[PDB]
Amino acid sequence: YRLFRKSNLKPFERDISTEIYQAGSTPCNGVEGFNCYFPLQSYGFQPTN
Amino acid sequence: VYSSANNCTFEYVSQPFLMKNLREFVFKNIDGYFKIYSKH
Repeated sequence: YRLFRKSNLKPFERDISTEIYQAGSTPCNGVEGFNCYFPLQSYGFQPTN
Repeated sequence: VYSSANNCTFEYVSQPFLMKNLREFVFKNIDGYFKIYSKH
């Protein structure tokens, strides 16, 4: 699932990208850790869930 | 124009053909739907 992307999209529209969103405090354009974050996050789907 | 494309999602091919005038169109992309008008 898209980790985070700005605000509400319009109905029936997708979100595929590798844009490293700087949702955190600084406008970092790195990879992860703080600020600069990957736009997508994966679910922890296990049979134990 | 035909260039290095990528993971293509939609693809429709019309029937092949071989080819003073007006040709007026309309493009409408509303709620994810692309609408085309025409007149000759």
